[PDB]
Amino acid sequence: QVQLLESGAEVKKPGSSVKVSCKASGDTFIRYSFTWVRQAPGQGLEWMGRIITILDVAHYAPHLQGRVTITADKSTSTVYLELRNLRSDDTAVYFCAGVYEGEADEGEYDNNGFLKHWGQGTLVTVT
Amino acid sequence: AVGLGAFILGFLGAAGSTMGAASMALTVQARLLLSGIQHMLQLTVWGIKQLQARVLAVERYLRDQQLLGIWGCSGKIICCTNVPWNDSWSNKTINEIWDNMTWMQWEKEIDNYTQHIYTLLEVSQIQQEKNEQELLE
Amino acid sequence: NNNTRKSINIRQAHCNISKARWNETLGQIVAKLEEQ
Amino acid sequence: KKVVLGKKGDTVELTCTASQKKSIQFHWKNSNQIKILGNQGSFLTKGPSKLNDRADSRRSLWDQGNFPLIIKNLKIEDSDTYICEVEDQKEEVQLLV
Amino acid sequence: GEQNITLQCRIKQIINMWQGVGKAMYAPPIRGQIRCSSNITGLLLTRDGGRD
Amino acid sequence: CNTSVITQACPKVSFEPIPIHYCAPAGFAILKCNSKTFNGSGPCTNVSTVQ
Amino acid sequence: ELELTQSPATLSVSPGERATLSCRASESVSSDLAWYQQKPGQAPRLLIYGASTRATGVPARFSGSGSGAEFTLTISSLQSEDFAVYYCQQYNNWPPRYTFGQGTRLEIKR
Ligand SMILES: *[C@@H]1O[C@H](CO)[C@@H](O[C@@H]2O[C@H](CO)[C@@H](O[C@@H]3O[C@H](CO)[C@@H](O)[C@H](O[C@H]4O[C@H](CO)[C@@H](O)[C@H](O)[C@@H]4O[C@H]4O[C@H](CO)[C@@H](O)[C@H](O)[C@@H]4O)[C@@H]3O)[C@H](O)[C@H]2NC(C)=O)[C@H](O)[C@H]1NC(C)=O
Ligand SMILES: *[C@@H]1O[C@H](CO)[C@@H](O[C@@H]2O[C@H](CO)[C@@H](O[C@@H]3O[C@H](CO)[C@@H](O)[C@H](O)[C@@H]3O)[C@H](O)[C@H]2NC(C)=O)[C@H](O)[C@H]1NC(C)=O
Ligand SMILES: CCCCCCCCCCCCO[C@@H]1O[C@H](CO)[C@@H](O[C@H]2O[C@H](CO)[C@@H](O)[C@H](O)[C@H]2O)[C@H](O)[C@H]1O
Ligand SMILES: *[C@@H]1O[C@H](CO)[C@@H](O[C@@H]2O[C@H](CO)[C@@H](O)[C@H](O)[C@H]2NC(C)=O)[C@H](O)[C@H]1NC(C)=O
Ligand SMILES: *[C@@H]1O[C@H](CO)[C@@H](O[C@@H]2O[C@H](CO)[C@@H](O)[C@H](O)[C@H]2NC(C)=O)[C@H](O)[C@H]1NC(C)=O
Ligand SMILES: *[C@@H]1O[C@H](CO)[C@@H](O[C@@H]2O[C@H](CO)[C@@H](O)[C@H](O)[C@H]2NC(C)=O)[C@H](O)[C@H]1NC(C)=O
Ligand SMILES: *[C@@H]1O[C@H](CO)[C@@H](O[C@@H]2O[C@H](CO)[C@@H](O)[C@H](O)[C@H]2NC(C)=O)[C@H](O)[C@H]1NC(C)=O
Ligand SMILES: *[C@@H]1O[C@H](CO)[C@@H](O)[C@H](O)[C@H]1NC(C)=O
Ligand SMILES: *[C@@H]1O[C@H](CO)[C@@H](O)[C@H](O)[C@H]1NC(C)=O
Ligand SMILES: *[C@@H]1O[C@H](CO)[C@@H](O)[C@H](O)[C@H]1NC(C)=O
Ligand SMILES: *[C@@H]1O[C@H](CO)[C@@H](O)[C@H](O)[C@H]1NC(C)=O
Repeated sequence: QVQLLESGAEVKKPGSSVKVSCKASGDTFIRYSFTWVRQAPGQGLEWMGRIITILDVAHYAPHLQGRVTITADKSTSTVYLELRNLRSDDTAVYFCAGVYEGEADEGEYDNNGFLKHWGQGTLVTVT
Repeated sequence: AVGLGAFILGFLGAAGSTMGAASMALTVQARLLLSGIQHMLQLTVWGIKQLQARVLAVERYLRDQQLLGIWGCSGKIICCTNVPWNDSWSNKTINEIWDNMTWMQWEKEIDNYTQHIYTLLEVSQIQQEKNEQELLE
Repeated sequence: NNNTRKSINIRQAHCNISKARWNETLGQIVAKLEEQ
Repeated sequence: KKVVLGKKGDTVELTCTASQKKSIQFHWKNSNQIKILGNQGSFLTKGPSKLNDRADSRRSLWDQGNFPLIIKNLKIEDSDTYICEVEDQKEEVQLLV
Repeated sequence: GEQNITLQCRIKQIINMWQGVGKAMYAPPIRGQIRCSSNITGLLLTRDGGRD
Repeated sequence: CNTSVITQACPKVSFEPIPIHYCAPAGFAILKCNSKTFNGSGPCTNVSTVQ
Repeated sequence: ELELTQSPATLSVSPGERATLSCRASESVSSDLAWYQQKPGQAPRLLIYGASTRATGVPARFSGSGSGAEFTLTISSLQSEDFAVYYCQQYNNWPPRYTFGQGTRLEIKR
């Protein structure tokens, strides 16, 4: 039942990091798992990683493990992505997506990767 | 025998018998002994466990029989020493102890003194050895 | 084996306890607690 | 008694400690011997107390030999003597609000 | 006359561990039938005492 | 007080208990209290020895 | 990571025809794939949950099934509304290392 609102666009010199975030609203933050997707121009929906909000853990695609951090602020219902050591290869529209975990608050978490809720896309480029 | 007490090194008697009764029973059994008058893996496993228990008890027995020589009691089940009882260790008489108490109760009665007594026994043996070698000259 | 899923169930089960035995059991427990 | 004073609306951490750091059972009781908090195995339990919806404990510190009781949103009615029972020893702290 | 006391049960995936402080997640439930038949042999009770 | 996290597979397995017997090693023995009213801390007057 | 290969992109299917889309995994999937619809400027909406469950709001027209490493998607009575690129995603990965394929775009023959 969650709407995901992306933040503003960014342009960074290579080697810098970019902080991208999404505000989740309309339901309990803790009941949704979130992922990040990198829509590089000409590419498919590259998966970057996923964050679990009860057990505050995250997993990342192997090539980004030394580059990407996914975190969240439980008090502002906000999902955050920080990607470091930017390259022109990282030009992409970045976005959040997520799923509803049934009664996750009570320990009934499903652990789904089937994304239903998607943001509009944040464009990040380099200069 | 050796199964008295329901265990190896329970040789002197049944647990629960008085000290006196156990001694008398031991003598009778000794006279009788000298007068002389279904296959599964677990059998292997437990056969080994049983042998280990028996071998260990024998090794401990033999070791202690030699260690006791330090007090002049090697090779013995029942020894006799020249160290006085000292009264304070226990105020009971010979008959009171031997007739009414069992061995565990007795050890509880005097376990605040056994390290002291062991020391006295060693000292007596040292003096006895010294005296004998002085006489042999 | 007759469960569904709920979202916006499978995680639903039940346990049956003999009523007669449970109440008799408590009566005996109570008798001992009463003595104490 | 150790005396700790808080104020209405604040949060106070009262503590019990041990020389042994891990796997220690402890309980917190009030002066009328009503259980508030306790450790069963690795789990936090609560007693039949007026503080059940305010009392808590930092579970991560239990293996450090530190067994705190935290009372959130203090009221004047919470002023009391709080009793620690840790292992064999007892400790008393007075809470004023 | 029902003669059956019934308990409502849930299967959880995120649980507190009994072997130490911490939480753990287990994979979701089996889709077929789960059956358990147990003997209640004892109870663990605590008392509610106090000056009042 | 940071967190240590392990991520690993969850295969499903069959899980049902087997009664386990504890046994004394050589040199040791286990005493068993055979009283039917033993309360957990008193003396036991009917004691047997088992491995 | 496990690669997902689809049929060639730009499948010219006339509106009203039944489109056939597919996905091959490098490794078996226990009915753990998903299909998504992407249009330029739009979110890549979930269409099929697992190998065959229709996602919320998905019409009867859009459906599919499969097993192992071989999955099939079809669109009945293809509409002008359906001309998008359909992506294949795989979830039987733990620790997560989820993957997507490149997807196949439908086209109107001219
Ligand atoms: C107290 O003691 C009693 C007995 O002394 C214990 O009771 C036993 O509890 C176990 C737990 O389930 C139960 O075992 C099942 O018996 C069924 C009889 O055929 C089996 O079919 C079943 O195996 C399936 O389920 C397992 C679940 O983990 C799977 O691991 C296993 O591979 C099998 O799974 C297949 O079949 C299922 C069917 O729905 C399907 O969904 C799966 O996908 C898969 O296809 C178990 O063996 C015993 O039978 C119980 N004993 C009795 C007499 O009932 C009791 O648990 C003890 N109490 C406690 C608390 O431990
Ligand atoms: C209290 O709960 C118990 C469950 O533990 C109920 O017992 C079960 O009652 C059902 C009633 O139909 C029995 O079903 C029967 O199963 C046999 C199996 O072959 C079938 O042939 C019969 O036609 C029927 O389906 C079920 O077996 C029985 N469970 C057991 C273990 O016997 C009990 O009835 C409940 N009590 C009341 C008052 O309802
Ligand atoms: C691991 C298994 C090892 C084998 C264990 C065997 C134990 C069997 C014990 C049998 C005891 C027989 O019975 C007892 O023996 C001792 C042996 O000194 C006798 O004792 C006699 O010798 C000792 C020492 O010389 C004197 O201190 C004692 O005054 C004298 O009477 C007892 O008068 C007799 O009653
Ligand atoms: C557990 O007990 C409940 C009742 O308390 C059983 O449900 C009943 O089963 C009978 C059998 O025909 C039905 O007629 C009743 O209508 C059922 N009751 C309800 C409320 O639905 C239940 O089946 C028992 N569990 C098992 C495993 O048998
Ligand atoms: C749980 O299931 C067992 C059987 O698996 C039930 O025991 C049977 O109950 C019926 C009721 O008439 C008896 O006829 C059977 O002989 C019982 N079986 C055995 C092996 O004793 C048991 O009652 C069930 N529990 C509950 C609460 O209903
Ligand atoms: C002490 O406990 C033992 C163990 O239960 C009792 O002896 C058992 O008595 C039953 C009676 O039929 C026999 O079948 C067992 O074989 C006996 N066991 C053993 C190991 O001998 C014994 O009677 C109890 N003694 C007292 C005084 O209560
Ligand atoms: C188990 O029973 C024994 C008695 O057989 C209890 O021990 C007695 O406790 C009272 C309490 O004041 C003492 O006065 C007695 O001297 C005790 N008797 C002995 C022989 O020690 C024992 O407390 C009971 N244990 C439990 C767990 O209830
Ligand atoms: C136990 O007491 C009875 C009482 O007559 C006695 O016959 C029996 O031999 C005693 N057992 C032991 C080990 O002394
Ligand atoms: C043992 O006897 C000596 C003899 O003088 C005495 O001094 C000592 O105090 C006695 N032991 C005890 C425990 O009384
Ligand atoms: C030791 O026994 C004698 C015997 O009359 C007694 O008077 C004395 O008080 C006893 N000693 C103790 C400490 O009981
Ligand atoms: C419950 O106790 C009875 C008593 O004989 C036993 O037969 C039965 O198998 C027990 N049930 C379980 C689950 O162990």
